[PDB]
Amino acid sequence: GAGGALFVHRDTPENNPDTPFDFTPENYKRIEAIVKNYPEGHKAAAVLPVLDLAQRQNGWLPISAMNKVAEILQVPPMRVYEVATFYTMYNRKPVGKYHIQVCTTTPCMLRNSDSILEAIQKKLGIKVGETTPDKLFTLIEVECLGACVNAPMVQINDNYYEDLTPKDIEEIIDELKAGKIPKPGPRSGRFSCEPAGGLTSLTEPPKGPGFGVQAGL
Amino acid sequence: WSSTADPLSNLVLTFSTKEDAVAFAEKNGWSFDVEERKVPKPKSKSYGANFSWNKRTRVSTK
Amino acid sequence: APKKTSFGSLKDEDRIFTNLYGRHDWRLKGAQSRGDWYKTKEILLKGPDWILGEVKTSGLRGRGGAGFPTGLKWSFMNKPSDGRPKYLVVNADEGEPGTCKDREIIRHDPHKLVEGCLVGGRAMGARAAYIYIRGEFYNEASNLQVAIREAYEAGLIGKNACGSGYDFDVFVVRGAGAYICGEETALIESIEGKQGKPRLKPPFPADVGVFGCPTTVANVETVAVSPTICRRGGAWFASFGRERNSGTKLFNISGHVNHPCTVEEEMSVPLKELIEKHAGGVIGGWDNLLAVIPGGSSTPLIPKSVCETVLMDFDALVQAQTGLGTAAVIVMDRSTDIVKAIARLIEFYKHESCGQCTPCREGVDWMNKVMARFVKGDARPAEIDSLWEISKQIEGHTICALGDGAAWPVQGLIRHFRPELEERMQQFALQHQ
Ligand SMILES: NC(=O)C1=CN([C@@H]2O[C@H](COP(=O)(O)OP(=O)(O)OC[C@H]3O[C@@H](n4cnc5c(N)ncnc54)[C@H](O)[C@@H]3O)[C@@H](O)[C@H]2O)C=CC1
Ligand SMILES: Cc1cc2nc3c(=O)[nH]c(=O)nc-3n(C[C@H](O)[C@H](O)[C@H](O)COP(=O)(O)O)c2cc1C
Ligand code: SF4
Ligand code: FES
Repeated sequence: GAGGALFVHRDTPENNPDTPFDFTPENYKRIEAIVKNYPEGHKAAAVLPVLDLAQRQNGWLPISAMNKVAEILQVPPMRVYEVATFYTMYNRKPVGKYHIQVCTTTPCMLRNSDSILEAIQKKLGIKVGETTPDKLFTLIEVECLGACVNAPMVQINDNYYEDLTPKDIEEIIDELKAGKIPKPGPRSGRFSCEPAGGLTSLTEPPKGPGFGVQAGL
Repeated sequence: WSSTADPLSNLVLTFSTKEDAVAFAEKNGWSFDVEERKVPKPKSKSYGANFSWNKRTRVSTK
Repeated sequence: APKKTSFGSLKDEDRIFTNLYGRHDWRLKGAQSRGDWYKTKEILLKGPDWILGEVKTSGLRGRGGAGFPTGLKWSFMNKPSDGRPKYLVVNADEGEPGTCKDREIIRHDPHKLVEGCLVGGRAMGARAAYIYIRGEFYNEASNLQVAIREAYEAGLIGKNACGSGYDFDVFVVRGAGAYICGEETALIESIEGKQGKPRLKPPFPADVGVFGCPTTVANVETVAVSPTICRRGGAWFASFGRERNSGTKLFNISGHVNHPCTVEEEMSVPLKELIEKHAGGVIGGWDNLLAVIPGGSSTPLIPKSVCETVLMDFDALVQAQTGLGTAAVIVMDRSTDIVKAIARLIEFYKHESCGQCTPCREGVDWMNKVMARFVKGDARPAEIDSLWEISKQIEGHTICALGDGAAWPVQGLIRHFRPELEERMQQFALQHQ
């Protein structure tokens, strides 16, 4: 439906050009490595990875971070604003310690993803746009995560938790807020995109290097 | 309101060519000034120039 | 008995992605155990023309979803150099709902993709390869980087790749959550630090591409099969499938099936056989089948009456008015609100439009509103024909093919389930006076 996030920036005491932001020296070395991956006349190509690195170091992207990236890469700030607003993995607002994203697309939706959404909502007490008052959990709806075979699937802090049932996501939230790291992947004894039972293919051992190499080679 | 005293303040004529207008003005006894027609010169447009490898024509945004 | 007429059962020895389920080490050692990176030097020293000829005679068609003949496309970039460098861009965005094949290829045997990048670059005379992986695939991209590091240390790529005397680099670039960035020109724009907005053609990427240099955008599945095709030859690959539908394919079966999975099968396998063999059959029996989307959200849905004999290739599915696309099967049983699923797909396309061109930017949102009203039933039956005309206007008038992928699902829904929409509007009218 509606987006809910505005694409106009208004200065705030918590988000203004004079908000403190700066890369760490290690991040500066990483930026150098990122920039050295492109032809010498095209350094604007590094806008996306450097912006992502700024987000990874800071957690989100204040306007000061965008201005810093624009200054580092000698790119006009409007281009960095364009990139930051176009791509949905960029957080122009603070988020929780764990960003819970649940796919609501048709393949995921067919296999009861509403159960996962309601389980998360009931366990955390927040809706699909809000944040936990502890400021450690955030819940949103995403499109398709490319893991349709395992459904419903939830991605948290760049990790995939698949083959979910309400109990599975509930215990995932419990052990995440308990300071533990839940095992990413499915939770049905499947651990891949294989059939749930039988292994209907690739049962014979794979063969060696020169199995069917043609002649004259 | 806006008042006028000259009767020709609204008169505008239309002609196919400059020569016809000149002939009309001359036969009616009016002195005239002629301005030669201005045409936009043809331009060389290239959509691929937007993404040039070494030129300054490359565009930062679309 | 030449010219096979019944396909759909190939055994493990004829499969390319032998580590599809990640049961063997993906570290270089497993790839070498499985025959990966074998005799790559001899293939590289055969020249680009030989590789292009093998790819042409193999009849391989683009696995991205368009089915463009790969040999001609890769030979488009076979011109003498004019000073600008040449690049190969491997597409790994994988934004189509229902598709998971590229994820498994990248995570479970990335050395196949690396060697495909090498052989494709040699064939296309490309200086380096850029792999644009989906930003959400962080672990997959990290595994790809580990494989790339192993290849660099082993001398398989970089300066003097193998012993061919050929210099080639591979770079991995991550996106940030944009489905439109899977389109080749939008992907190129995203690599160059701009918004993921497609550019018009002509020019084609073979003439003015990434950084304004000649480049070719190819799906990761298309790239990852070229080394084995070179090793086993064009003919071995061209034997499978029908004529002009050669080779094998990865299939994703999701939705209302007992055991959703991803398998490798010969191309022209019938849909029913694939569903009841690899996916364990439709949930509740084959008689509980309502509709199947054969190739992802952009392909029109077909009713159960067509899934009894239809084959899984480009030509047969085109004759069925539904297309093959990415071979992502979404199964919907008789308990499925068929209007709700199509409305959700249209909402996805409304959230994924880049906004550049008028028909997509406005008409996809218009269709989304109309379909949201259709789900409840507020509309009148004339609005069905109105929606058909709106989809017709959008299709073929947009910069890229996302307008097509938005218009086609509603066209299929109106084609095959018009009585459902009509009766839903009737029920709403009789309920709300
Ligand atoms: N893999 C995935 O997850 C997704 C796949 N798709 C599929 O993408 C399909 C449409 O893709 P398009 O690229 O827009 O179709 P297209 O036919 O315009 O292009 C297909 C390939 O053929 C090349 N090509 C076509 N005509 C050419 C020419 N005259 N000269 C040189 N090269 C030429 C193009 O450069 C391109 O690489 C859709 O049918 C969809 O199924 C869509 C979304 C996601
Ligand atoms: C909106 C849109 C999204 C696309 N997303 C992808 C994608 O994620 N992965 C992919 O391989 N192709 C995608 N494509 C199709 C690309 O054009 C395709 O990758 C490219 O033509 C490569 O050609 P090939 O199929 O011969 O490899 C997309 C096309 C469109 C219109
Ligand atoms: S069709 Fe949609 S996604 Fe494609 S260029 Fe036009 S507005 Fe952008
Ligand atoms: S529909 Fe959920 S990952 Fe694609």
